[PDB]
Amino acid sequence: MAAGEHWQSALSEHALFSSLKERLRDVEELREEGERRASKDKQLRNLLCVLDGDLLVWDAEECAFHTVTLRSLSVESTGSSSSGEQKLLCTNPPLFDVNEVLLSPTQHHVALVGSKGVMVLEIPKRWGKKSEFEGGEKTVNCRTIPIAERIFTSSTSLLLKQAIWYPSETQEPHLILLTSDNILRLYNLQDLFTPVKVISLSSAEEETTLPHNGRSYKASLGETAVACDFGPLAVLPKGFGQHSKEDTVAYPLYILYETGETYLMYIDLQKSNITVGKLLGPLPMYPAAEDNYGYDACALLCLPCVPNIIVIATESGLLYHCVVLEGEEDDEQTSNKSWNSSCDLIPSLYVFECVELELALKFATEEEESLELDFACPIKLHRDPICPSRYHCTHVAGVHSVGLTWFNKLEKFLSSGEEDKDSLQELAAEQKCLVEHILCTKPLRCRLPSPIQGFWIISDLFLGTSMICITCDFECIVRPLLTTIRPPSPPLLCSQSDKSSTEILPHVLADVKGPFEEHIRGILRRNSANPLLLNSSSKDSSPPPEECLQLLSRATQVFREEYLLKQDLANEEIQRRVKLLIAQKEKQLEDLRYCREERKSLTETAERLAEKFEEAKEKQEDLINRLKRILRSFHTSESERDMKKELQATNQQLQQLGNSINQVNRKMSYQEKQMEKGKS
Amino acid sequence: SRACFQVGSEEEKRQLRTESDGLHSFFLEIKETTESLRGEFSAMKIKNLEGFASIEDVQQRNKLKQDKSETQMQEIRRLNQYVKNAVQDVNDVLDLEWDQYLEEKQKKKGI
Amino acid sequence: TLHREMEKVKLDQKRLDQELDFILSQQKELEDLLTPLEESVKEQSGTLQHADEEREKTYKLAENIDAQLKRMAQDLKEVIEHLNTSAG
Repeated sequence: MAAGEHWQSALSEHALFSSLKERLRDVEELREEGERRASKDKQLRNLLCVLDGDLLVWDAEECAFHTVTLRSLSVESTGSSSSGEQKLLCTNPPLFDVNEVLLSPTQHHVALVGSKGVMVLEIPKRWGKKSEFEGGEKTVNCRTIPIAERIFTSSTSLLLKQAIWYPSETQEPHLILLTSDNILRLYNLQDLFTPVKVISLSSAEEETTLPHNGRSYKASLGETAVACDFGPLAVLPKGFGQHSKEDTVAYPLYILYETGETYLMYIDLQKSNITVGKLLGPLPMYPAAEDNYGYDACALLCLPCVPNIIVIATESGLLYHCVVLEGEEDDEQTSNKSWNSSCDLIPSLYVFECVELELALKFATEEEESLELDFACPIKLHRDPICPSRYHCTHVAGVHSVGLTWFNKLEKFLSSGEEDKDSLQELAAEQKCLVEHILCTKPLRCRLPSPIQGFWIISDLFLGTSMICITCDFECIVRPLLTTIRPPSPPLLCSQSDKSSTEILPHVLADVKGPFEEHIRGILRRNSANPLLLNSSSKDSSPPPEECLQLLSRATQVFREEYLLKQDLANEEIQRRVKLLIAQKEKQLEDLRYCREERKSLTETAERLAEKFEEAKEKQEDLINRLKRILRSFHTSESERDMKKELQATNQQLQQLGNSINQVNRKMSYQEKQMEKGKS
Repeated sequence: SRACFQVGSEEEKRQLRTESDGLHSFFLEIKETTESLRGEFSAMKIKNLEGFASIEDVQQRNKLKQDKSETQMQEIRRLNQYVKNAVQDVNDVLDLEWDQYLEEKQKKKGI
Repeated sequence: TLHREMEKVKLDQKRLDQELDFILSQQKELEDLLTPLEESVKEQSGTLQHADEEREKTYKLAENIDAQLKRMAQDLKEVIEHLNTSAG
């Protein structure tokens, strides 16, 4: 347990981040006052990744990755604060601002993604004693490959909205580009100029028989695809392919529009079937909402759950948790008129839960009317690699974690046959997700946020589980994460899992629904926490008084209710349990003394009874011996002598027969034991 | 940290278990010895009553003399013959079961 | 549970002690009744004894043989019942 915390502290204080902070200041000092103001709208970015326990941080000024070996920071090496930094230089640097870094599923390529282009860096080979890049060279030249460069250079109005890797670990890495013209373009790293597949997201129901130059009227009407993500490899629904007896598998690609409209597409790169790559939807959402779930949708994440759970995020901070439901075959009694004889079973989205993020810290002001400046900002969603029902949200003002506490109950309910009404009632019992505001970079209204520039979750057996965040001021923040949405309670010292005590718990305690521990966990359940507050290092004024007092009051109230009061209650319960265990121990020690005294008394009474029995037996033997003497003195036919010989002969025969019977019985019990050993 | 729930020394729990197990063994020994002695007292009581009945029959015969064994021997001979035959009949069944087991064991080794 | 079993054993021990005290009292009463009878037979003989003593020895031997034969017949019946239950 203690060896796990050293590398996080050493990383947060690493010389790399001090060097990046110095360069940022030198560049900000060279910028004119007008450019300094535009540069303060620091956008949300993701400029870091982790590869095999090395942290790669993109430097936009050097057009390079800085590499930090995280496993070397765990070793208390008394010698030089620079042992393990390497620089990966682009042979051809990006001609666009990099906003995102994407590691390939094969872990051999890194996509450098910007709104005006994509470039793929080939990861250099690892060799030598430390498994360092190119054998431990301080500066490594990495081959870089521009993707679709001519399209972004020729179409100045075109924007890349998102790039994603095709989720195959076994195939060549394919990059999917979502662009502002509502077109998905699939590129292979072998053909960089020609997309392998081009898919228009415009509904092709305007069959007007003219081949050329259909601008997406939808993209011109304001309906833009904003995000897409892959679900796990699934079997295609029956109907997606006339007459193959083979279960075809494809990746479901979910595609989000700014309007909240979600579409589905099945993608397989090995099979060019007409059904594989058809756009399905919009997927009907349930229940119906009056606002249709908003018009400010900014991100989509598929969780690797069965059934698939889609997370839709809005700029306002709303998170919709959508369960993907399979389409039903209409049971044959509502045949009123669709003349499209292709029943594509369109799946539905069931909005199970909606959650508002606290994007900025809410202060109680006594003025309920001072303009909620709806602090809207784009959210980026990050899958948790350790907990499939957990994900993380990064935005300009902070980081949140969201854990779906109903997930295991939904899984239990869907695994229960159609007759388990109790599992549905257990799922329908109101259970909110767990939201934790982990990091706040805008703790005060007078402060500008410090936007997240990089976010990652380490899942490594040696480093443990930890979140890494890098801010726009190069502040590295490392936080250990739990492997579960809820920590398992430390086992009570009294939870001996003795699977051998069918001790009849007295029926009077069976009416307490659940172990007393679940009730105490229910009391100690938190709904909010105080985030880590980043003090953005804008030297030039102390913050301001009413709003500051309201913020302090809120923070103090959360500490009183969620920490102090719950700790005091837990301490009282522990002390009550300790007092009961002491009193029970004292009673058991007294019973053990009583049982020892009773055993001693019983032993002494048994000894005295045995003595009296032997005395009574000796007196009886003496009386018998006296009777035998009297009988002999009183005693002092030929037929009786012969009968006595015959009776003595029969008694000897009976003793021989008794010995023969005992010998037969011993042989039978030996044969029975041999037959039992011959049937194992 | 101030909530120290020291529920005894794991030592006191081990000692209480060892003492409880020792007391349980001692109660089993007392029970066995008491059951054995009760058997002996019962046998001695029967022997004393048979002794008194034997003295009374001798006294009654002596009183009558001043004023059966062949039938019992035939019954003892009959009972002894019955026990011998019953032991032989059980031995003959065990010999037949033994021969069948030997045949089945030979059949299982001959594949 | 062990305490409850120990209390049963103590009650059974107390009953056994009472039965032993009773048997010892009956043995003494029988000895007190036999002593004058043994004296009277000795006085009469001082005014067939060997034949009566041999007859008493022969009958006690016959009774012991009958008791042994009955036990052997019961043991043989139990062995047959055990063999018939094991061949079920």
